[PDB]
Amino acid sequence: SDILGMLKSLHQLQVENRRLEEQIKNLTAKKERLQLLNAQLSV
Amino acid sequence: QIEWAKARVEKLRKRNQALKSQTSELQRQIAELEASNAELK
Repeated sequence: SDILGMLKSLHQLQVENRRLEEQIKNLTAKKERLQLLNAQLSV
Repeated sequence: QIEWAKARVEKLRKRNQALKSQTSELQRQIAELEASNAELK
């Protein structure tokens, strides 16, 4: 009741938190594929 | 408790900033690899 404003703030941060962890996973997956291609062109 | 609610916001704000800064570093490493791959191709 007195905390509705901060509860809604936390809610948006919780949604953004899950987007950022998902984005990181997609970026480390990409980085791994780019790392394998870099190795194949290198060695 | 207002303070408890305030502190959940703060902690998750700090965490999301850590995630955003981890994405920046991931983006920079991806740029390093895509430049190196373009050069070696």
